[PDB]
Amino acid sequence: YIFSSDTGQGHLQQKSVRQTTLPVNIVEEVHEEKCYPPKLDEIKEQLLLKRLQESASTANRSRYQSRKVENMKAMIIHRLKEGCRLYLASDTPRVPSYRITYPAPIYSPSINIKLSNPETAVAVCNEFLARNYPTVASYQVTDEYDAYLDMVDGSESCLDRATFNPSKLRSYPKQHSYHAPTIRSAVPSPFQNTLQNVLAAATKRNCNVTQMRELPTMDSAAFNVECFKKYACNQEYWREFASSPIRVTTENLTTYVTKLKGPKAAALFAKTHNLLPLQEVPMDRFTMDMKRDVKVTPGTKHTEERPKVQVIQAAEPLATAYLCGIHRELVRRLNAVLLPNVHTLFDMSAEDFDAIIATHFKPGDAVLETDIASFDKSQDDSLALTAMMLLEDLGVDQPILDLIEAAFGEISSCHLPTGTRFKFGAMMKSGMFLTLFVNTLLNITIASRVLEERLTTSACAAFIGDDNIIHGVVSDALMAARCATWMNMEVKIIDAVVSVKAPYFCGGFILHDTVTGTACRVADPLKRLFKLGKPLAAGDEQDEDRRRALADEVTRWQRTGLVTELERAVYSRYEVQGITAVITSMATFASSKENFKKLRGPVVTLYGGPK
Amino acid sequence: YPSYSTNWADEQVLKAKNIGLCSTDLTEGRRGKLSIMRGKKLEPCDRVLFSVGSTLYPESRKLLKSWHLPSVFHLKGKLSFTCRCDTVVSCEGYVVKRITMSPGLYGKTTGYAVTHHADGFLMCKTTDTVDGERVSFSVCTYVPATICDQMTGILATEVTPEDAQKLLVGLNQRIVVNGRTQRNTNTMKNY
Amino acid sequence: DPVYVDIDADSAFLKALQRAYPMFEVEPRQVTPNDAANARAFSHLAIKLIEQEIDPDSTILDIGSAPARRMMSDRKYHCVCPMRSAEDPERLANYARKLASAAGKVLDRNISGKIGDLQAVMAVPDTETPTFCLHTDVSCRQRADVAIYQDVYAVHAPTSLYHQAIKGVRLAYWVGFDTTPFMYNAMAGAYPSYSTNWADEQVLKAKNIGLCSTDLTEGRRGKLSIMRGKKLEPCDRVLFSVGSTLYPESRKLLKSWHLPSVFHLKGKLSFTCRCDTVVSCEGYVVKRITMSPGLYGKTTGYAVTHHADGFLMCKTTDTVDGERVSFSVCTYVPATICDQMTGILATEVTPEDAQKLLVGLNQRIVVNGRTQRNTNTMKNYMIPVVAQAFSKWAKECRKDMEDEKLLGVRERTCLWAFKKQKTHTVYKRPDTQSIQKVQAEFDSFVVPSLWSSGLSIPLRTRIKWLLSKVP
Amino acid sequence: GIIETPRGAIKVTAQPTDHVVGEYLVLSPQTVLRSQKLSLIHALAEQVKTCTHSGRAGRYAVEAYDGRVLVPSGYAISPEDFQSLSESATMVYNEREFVNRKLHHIAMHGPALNTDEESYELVRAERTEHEYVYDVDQRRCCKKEEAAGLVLVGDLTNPPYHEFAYEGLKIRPACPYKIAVIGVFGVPGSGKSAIIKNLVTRQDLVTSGKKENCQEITTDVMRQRGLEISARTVDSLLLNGCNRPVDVLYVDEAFACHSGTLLALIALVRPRQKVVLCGDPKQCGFFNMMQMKVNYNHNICTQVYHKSISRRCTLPVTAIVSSLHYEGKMRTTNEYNKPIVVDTTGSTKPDPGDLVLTCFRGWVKQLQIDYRGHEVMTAAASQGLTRKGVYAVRQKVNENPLYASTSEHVNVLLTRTEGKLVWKTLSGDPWIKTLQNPPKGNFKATIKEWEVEHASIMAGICSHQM
Ligand SMILES: Nc1nc2c(ncn2[C@@H]2O[C@H](COP(=O)(O)OP(=O)(O)OP(=O)(O)O)[C@@H](O)[C@H]2O)c(=O)[nH]1
Ligand SMILES: Nc1ncnc2c1ncn2[C@@H]1O[C@H](COP(=O)(O)OP(=O)(O)OP(=O)(O)O)[C@@H](O)[C@H]1O
Ligand SMILES: [Zn+2]
Repeated sequence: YIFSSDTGQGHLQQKSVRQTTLPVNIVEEVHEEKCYPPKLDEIKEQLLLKRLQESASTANRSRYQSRKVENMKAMIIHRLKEGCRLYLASDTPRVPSYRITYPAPIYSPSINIKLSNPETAVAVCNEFLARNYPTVASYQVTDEYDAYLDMVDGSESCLDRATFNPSKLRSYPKQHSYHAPTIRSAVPSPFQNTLQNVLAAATKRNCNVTQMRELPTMDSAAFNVECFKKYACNQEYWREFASSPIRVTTENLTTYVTKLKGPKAAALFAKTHNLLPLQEVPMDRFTMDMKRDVKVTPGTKHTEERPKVQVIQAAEPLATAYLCGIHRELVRRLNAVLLPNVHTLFDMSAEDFDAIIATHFKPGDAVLETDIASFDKSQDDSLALTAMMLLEDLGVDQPILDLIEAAFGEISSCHLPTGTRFKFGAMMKSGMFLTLFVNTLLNITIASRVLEERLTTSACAAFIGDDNIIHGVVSDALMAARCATWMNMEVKIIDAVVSVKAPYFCGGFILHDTVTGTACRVADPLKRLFKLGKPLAAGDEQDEDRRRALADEVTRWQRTGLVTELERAVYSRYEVQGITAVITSMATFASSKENFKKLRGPVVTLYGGPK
Repeated sequence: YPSYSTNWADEQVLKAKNIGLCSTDLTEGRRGKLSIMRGKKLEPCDRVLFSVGSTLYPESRKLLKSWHLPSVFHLKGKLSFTCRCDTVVSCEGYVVKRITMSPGLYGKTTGYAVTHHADGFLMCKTTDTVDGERVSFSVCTYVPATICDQMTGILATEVTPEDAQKLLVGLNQRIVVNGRTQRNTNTMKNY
Repeated sequence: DPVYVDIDADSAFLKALQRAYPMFEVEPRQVTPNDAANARAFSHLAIKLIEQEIDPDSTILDIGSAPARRMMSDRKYHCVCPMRSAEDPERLANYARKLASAAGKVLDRNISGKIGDLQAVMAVPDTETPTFCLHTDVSCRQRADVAIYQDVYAVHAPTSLYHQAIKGVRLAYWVGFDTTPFMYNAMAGAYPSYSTNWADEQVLKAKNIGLCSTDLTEGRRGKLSIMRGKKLEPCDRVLFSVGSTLYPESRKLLKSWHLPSVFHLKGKLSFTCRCDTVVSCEGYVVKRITMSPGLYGKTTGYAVTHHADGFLMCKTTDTVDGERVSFSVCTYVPATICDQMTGILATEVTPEDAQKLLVGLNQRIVVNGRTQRNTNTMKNYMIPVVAQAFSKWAKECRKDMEDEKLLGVRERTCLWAFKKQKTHTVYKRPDTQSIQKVQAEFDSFVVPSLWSSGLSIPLRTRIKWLLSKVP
Repeated sequence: GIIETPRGAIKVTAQPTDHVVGEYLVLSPQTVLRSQKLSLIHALAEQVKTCTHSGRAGRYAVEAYDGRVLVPSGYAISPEDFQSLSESATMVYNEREFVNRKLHHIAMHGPALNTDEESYELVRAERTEHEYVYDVDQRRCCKKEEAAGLVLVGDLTNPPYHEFAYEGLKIRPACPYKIAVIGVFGVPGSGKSAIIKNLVTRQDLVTSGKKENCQEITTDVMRQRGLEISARTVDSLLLNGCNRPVDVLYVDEAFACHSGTLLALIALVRPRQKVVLCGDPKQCGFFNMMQMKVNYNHNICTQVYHKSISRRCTLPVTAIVSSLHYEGKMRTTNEYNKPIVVDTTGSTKPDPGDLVLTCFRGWVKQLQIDYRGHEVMTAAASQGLTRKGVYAVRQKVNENPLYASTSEHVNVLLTRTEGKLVWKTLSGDPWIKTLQNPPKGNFKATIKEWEVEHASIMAGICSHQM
């Protein structure tokens, strides 16, 4: 997710495109990446398969999958191209674009410090938890009978416009096997797929009705786009972009499918026999998915109240494959119209982010961080109109806009195992292929309107998802009065000062180095610490990608000139002392395969076995 | 004429199966049928049947073709006249013709007639069964201009008849671009 | 001061009209759904421009004109009206009827003079009248100083101009189509902006051209004819079709109006002439000719045409009456399309790829609130032939880049002969000129003949009865 | 242009020849913000902003909406009066084109299908039985000028009340009138009505309140005592021109109206004697059509008497109202007890006192769909009369910002006079605070205590100075 996940896969790429070998900033030109067209070959597969049988040590098998997957990719292109005959177009001359590059970052040396006995590391971590979090360290006294306790008490829900069968509401637990954790953090296990959990998750009541597409709604949207184009964008690209539309093209589909992996291509291939046309695919029908992981934050709140259940609304598989070739062009056009001091995390890597903010943040500087998650976007219909107006200005072809618009109105969801039907009104968060883009556009628009001209005169601004940071801005009564037109809790704002109250961004800390004198971003150690106290399901063999992720994260923590700063940042955020010992404990855990085995224990089986 | 709900057909193909004006009946089909005289010829005759709405009108080809006058022609007899013919109004099959006549005989004639097409005009060969026997003849119809314009890009290669049919249905069904007010309206008759 | 034309308010031709006439202001006003509205709007504006630059109180000669058009004008006109056409009687009868109905209701238009002029001519056909006559261009004996031609393709330009200059004419004008396609010896062509198609006599039974007609057939492997043929070359007979009206023309008379820049007229009297083009808009041109007495300067015998839009001429294959043959077709291309095609003609492109890209560049969907409309830049029926021309042009230019020759020498060797390459496409880019070789010295103009009264007694009685009322 | 500030007080000269109505200057909101001299009304400039765009074309096509700020000019006035005067004039100017655009928007595009816009139809320009009708060519309201095209009709098209106020600014006074502005406080209808009813003067005119309030006093004075007092109304008095100045002015229930409107109203008639402004300021005011917040509603008064006796209309339940809305000086005399009433599910049927009189404007439209068979009419904007009966409808018990605690919507719980009170509110509510522990102050002193203020209130209108 964004920077890096627990398995070190992340959402960002790993190729630098914003690096230069000169001590000054240089403007360059954006180019295109050529893609190899797949080709079909059956005679090679037949002979290789027979040659696979006679001798295959290690690389002989790999040639078979590469040949087999390559055949599947060619077949998908041939079938997919025929469906969208009424929307296919050709290549028109492109509009050139330019971008700015920055010099490479400088880092301080790192020294490794670790203990020897792995059991002592567990004792230190347990001592740290008890001293700082007394209630959390005394919760576990028996096994994990959460499923049984949830069945004993009844079902409480707050639904709206839903139907279900009462005869299928039964929640007797099934077999559950896991490994007993060693760290005394009480991280819950993922929930079981039952009808009771589905109703508990859908306990949200956002029933609000306003003017759908009337005159007052249009007036608010018209003002919003005016502020965005006046305080956050330059005027050198609008007229050129309107002349050249964006349409579905063979190159878009060929490039997209080639980027998929093995298993993903096979899954898509299985749904190409009865291929519906593009105009036949419904755009307002979704399916319900439950398989998720619970989210826990440092503190003592999960030992008193049960956490919520996460859900996913999945769209049609063919809908996200026909039109997913226009995401790259939309990103390029958006980056071209933004001001040089306004940045977006799309199409960057970890190193590029460090080089941009290398010489901007210094001690004693005020930074404003604001999130917009706590806001009901379903109350006002103008939030959807504003996004469409921005999309139309960017140069989206007219019939394609109708297909996109159909997914932002009335939608329905269904649960296949139980046949449960749900209906929702205007919704912004979903599982479609424009979710981050629309959220980023709305985040910039909200900030631009509230801050007015204070956004233009700034040193560095970064926007991604629902989080943002703006340099050199404080909190005054003018923004409170402007934002209090409807209510007061639209957004949450926090004031931060470098080297005194470290700013928080995307689950990390922004710190200023001492030896070199440059800014850098590091991860959150407490978030990792609670995560090692999560039970591991039996039969899982993913205990090697996590060790490498921990090893990389530990090295970044032990850089010289950042030990003292990290201590103060954690204390000013969570009011906790003594994290250097925890970091040392993490170092010895991620040193060998056998040292990582001390975080687990004997296997415990519940609700299973007729003995 | 799809715009005015008019269908016309020849006398010899009144027992067809898949044309505008025809009728037939169910049969199982047998082996061999002995006829009375030689056939082996299927050419248009002089008798044509028209159907406007629910009304029937018999017509003859010779009189119909006599009204397609050229630009300039001469009438010679006891007296002589010079004539001209022009087309004033044309709308999807109806025309209004204006003819002026003057006394005298002087000028020159070439013997040509010119028709200007605002919509598409089509004629092709089709295969059908007449009274249980397979034959082939020709059928003509009109096409709206908008459909013809949007099919230019598809006709650059070889297209399968089933593939072309699906595209035409998609185009006709999509021109409506509405349905809150005008439900489902088509610019082309589906038959 | 506003000038009103019979054009639809949403037509795309309005923008082209304004740039051609920047000294006026044009406002559309449609009253009739004529099939050739664009061809008449240009003619209306051309007459207005000419009258603005002509000195007043000077008589004007109008050759082969309908007299009902110059009735409300405040100038002085002398109409030459022979009766050698099949639509003359209608024009004369309409002129008489409108003249009678206008008597007594218009104060100052010389209506009374026109009535008296018409009656005098009908009594004596051979008489000469300031406002009417029944002679020809070489038979009229009325002196003037300005002559105007309008859509005339039935006279010999050098012979007709000489007879006008004898009477003392020092200025002339011509309005009509463009002669350049006929100077390239083409077989068929089209003017898409005015809905005009023209073709040759021998290709009237083609299948995929603008003006043709054919029928279905099964195809037989044998048929004999008494004409061997084996040669398909252009003839002198050409058919024109403007809107829904047919016009037969001849190649010899059409090419005679492609006058050079400077030429001399030599006879009993001598004159020196020039020729200029003042207005050009997508096929229509306006020409101005000045005449002076004497013999000055030198002649070069060259004609120059300036292209503002693309001009194409390619070779196509089609079936004429069931037999496959090949000929040449010419057309015009808008300038905006040509500029955007520069990128892809640097490589080799198949005709299919060119056709698809042209369609995408042409069609756009426009939404106005809730209404939807489809917009096109050029006519769609000319795309397939145009796509073929670009494919051939891109291939011929590449071959010149490998077979590079030495500088300043001609390759001529086993035998002392030089090979001639094949050419299949001629493409003229915008802002490019073309030059042709023509004749500049004219000597013989003697065409004696006898004048015959082209009128009938039944027509004379009808006109006299119609012009019989107390006003 | 320039703005001069003679020794604290602010006066504006109207030298620019731009668009001016009457004696009011028109200028863009951006101009006001970029001037330190006009910092006193910068709050209104922000509010009138967020309503200025330059149109849009395409799928979502709109028209340019421009707003302006109105300020008085030419007269030397106090800085405080400058704030309130600008708010009243500016709001009227912004209100007129808001309706005008709505009618123009319907003409060009298609009316919405699942709405109420079908009441507006397109009508031939000849058949125009409508006395005033809205045209599209010039986007105004006109009587008969041969509107080309096809003319629109509608509900508000019949009376163009929005158009009837644009010309009112021409004769709108700017200079406030100096006079002893005294007022009577407390729940109305005890002595303040009787001041203009039983002891009103000869030359006073009953123009105050709603049209019903204007007529009731006229019928009350004539039937009880007489004195031939006529009846005009606030809307007619403010819009139409004035006549012979009133000797002494007895306007009642003027605290519902905006302060700036009152300032021009007093100066437009120039009263000879004193001016009293009755009607209580503890009620719902003139609200706002466009919801725009009002910040410059200052108060003018000379006296302090409040009529603490609290009539004979309250009850032990509203002892909290005597501690929630009032600080506690509103001790009552009433002997009305009637333990808490929620009308259960099958309580008293439609009867006198059970009259359906809602107090929630956002719920008025929803009243007619659920409760239609019991009673009709609304008294939310007509409160304070001797109706002696109220009943406000309810739909939900969650997220109700329209009526909440200190809001004036709930405050109509105590019935507008002495009378009968009911509410159908659901039997069983999440909270029970307002019906469990009312304050235990002095419930009732004496009936003799009532007959004191009726003389002393008049003593502050007559014997204090005259
Ligand atoms: N090739 C050719 N074109 C002509 C000729 N005469 C007219 N045209 C063109 O045809 C166009 C339309 O003809 P009209 O304007 O309708 O002719 P008209 O004077 O109104 O009378 P009619 O010829 O009877 O229709 C004109 O604008 C001319 O450009 C001709 O003799 N030969
Ligand atoms: N030698 C001439 N001098 C003056 N006017 C002429 C002459 N010849 C023809 N005209 C006039 O010009 C017009 C053209 O006459 P023309 O004989 O060409 O008719 P046509 O048979 O239809 O051939 P076309 O279509 O080429 O004009 C007629 O109206 C005629 O009166
Ligand atoms: Zn003459």
